[PDB]
Amino acid sequence: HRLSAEERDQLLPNLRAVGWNELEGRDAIFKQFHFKDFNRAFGFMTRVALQAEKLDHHPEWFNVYNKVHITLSTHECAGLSERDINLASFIEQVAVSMT
Amino acid sequence: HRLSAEERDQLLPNLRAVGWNELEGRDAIFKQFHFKDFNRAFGFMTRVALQAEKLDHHPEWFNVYNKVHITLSTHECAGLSERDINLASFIEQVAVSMT
Amino acid sequence: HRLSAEERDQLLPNLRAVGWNELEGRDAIFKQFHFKDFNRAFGFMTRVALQAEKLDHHPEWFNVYNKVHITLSTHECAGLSERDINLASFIEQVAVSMT
Amino acid sequence: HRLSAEERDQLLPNLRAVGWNELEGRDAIFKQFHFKDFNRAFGFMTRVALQAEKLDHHPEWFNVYNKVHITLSTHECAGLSERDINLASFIEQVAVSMT
Repeated sequence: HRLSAEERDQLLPNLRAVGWNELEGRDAIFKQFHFKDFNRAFGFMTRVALQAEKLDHHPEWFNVYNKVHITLSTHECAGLSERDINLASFIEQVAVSMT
Repeated sequence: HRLSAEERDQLLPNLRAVGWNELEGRDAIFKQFHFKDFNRAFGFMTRVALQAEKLDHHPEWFNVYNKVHITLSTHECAGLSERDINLASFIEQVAVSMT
Repeated sequence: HRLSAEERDQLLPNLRAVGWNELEGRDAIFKQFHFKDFNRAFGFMTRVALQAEKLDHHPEWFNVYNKVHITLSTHECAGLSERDINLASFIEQVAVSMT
Repeated sequence: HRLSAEERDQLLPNLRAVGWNELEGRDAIFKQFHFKDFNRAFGFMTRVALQAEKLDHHPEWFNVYNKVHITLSTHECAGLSERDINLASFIEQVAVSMT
């Protein structure tokens, strides 16, 4: 349940490449989304909400209007898990849908 | 205001072009959307809810998993007003993001 | 799976008491909910919708403004299964609060 | 329309009473809600968003599972306003109905 260097070098890149970044003094990833509006931003959130419920993996996130900041870290390992990688991956399918 | 004539024949066509049929035995239009899963289905529902609530024009919709059937008629008039029209397009636009 | 009549007899009464009720041409439960406004109705849909995805069990449902008619049945067995009951239980909870 | 000294006094009370605070640093009120789960949290977020959109007054909220932080300030007039108030009150009614 803990991203080992290997895992990381294989997994991180495709997200790193899109906007995801690792944080400091905490194993977790972040990314800032900026939609056109609230309709879209909430639409996006909802879709993410559904899946997080489905997987029992929740994001630390903040929104204001059309901006949505997401932060991913798994609780047990207290760092990244495969669980962050897919949610992100997922988040991504969803985002590019709106935008 | 119970769309008149030339308008129905200005406006509707565009809607029929895209699959909007006229309802049988009611002044209404209806269309059904097929999504891949419920996740998209509901995400689509939400964007619309937000819009509906915002204009105070609420559809009649029936959902099952990944299928959403929507009916548009203005209550005030008991028929096709401009409200339906605009809602339908916003709907169309939203449809595309998921679809 | 498809409930036996012994089962139907155990789980049903409580839902029956509450307003749930068997459909005539098929093996499913029906129940029409009414709320003050859309906010509440949509708000309620959203909570079952999360739950429904959590459990991979979806309802057939219809909504107009503040009214929501929910229909449950376990497709796989082609009739009431425990899923509909579980679900139904929860739908009940959510319901009671918005009222 | 940035609330008056008289204004604040006649309004903040109740909110004040409920847990809502005024921010040092900015003309804004704040509150952190705590729920039993994400379902409720999210259901909550939803009705609110519904309203937020209705009004055209969006919140600054953060969410990490079962807790939500809300900050309200009227960008328009650089501080608290009738709006934030209103919306705030509403946030409350909705919160109550979450159990």
